[PDB]
Amino acid sequence: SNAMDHLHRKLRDHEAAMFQQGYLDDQFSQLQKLQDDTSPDFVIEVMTMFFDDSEKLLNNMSRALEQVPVNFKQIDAHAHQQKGSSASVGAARVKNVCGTFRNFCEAQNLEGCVRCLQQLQQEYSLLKNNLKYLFKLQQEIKTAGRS
Repeated sequence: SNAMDHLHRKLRDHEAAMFQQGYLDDQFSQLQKLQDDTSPDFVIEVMTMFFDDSEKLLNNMSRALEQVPVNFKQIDAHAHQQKGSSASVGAARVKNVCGTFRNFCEAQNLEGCVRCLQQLQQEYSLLKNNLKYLFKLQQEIKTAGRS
């Protein structure tokens, strides 16, 4: 069988690396679990929804930080929303960066908030690029199957 072929090995290795390095946590595993009416595209469908919401949110946060004066209460609300969205998909490193904003928002510290946003954007991009690779490999395996 092809169970041990290069695509299968790469997929298992890459996903395991994502967990070991903290990109993903068990909520992602919950999305991926075998079910009797959903397939693997379920996780892809969910993640596309998450990516679209997250990119809008991050753009809103960026713009917010450029306003004079800065509305720290809004920044904090955005960070909280992104935290829960990240938790819904098992994006562990992204979620944990989101939790760093509150402290700076309550202090009205803008340079802290900027640092937090830079980390958030970095972490989001790392997650998205690594997940896109996961999904590329899954798709290639599906193609090999057919059928």
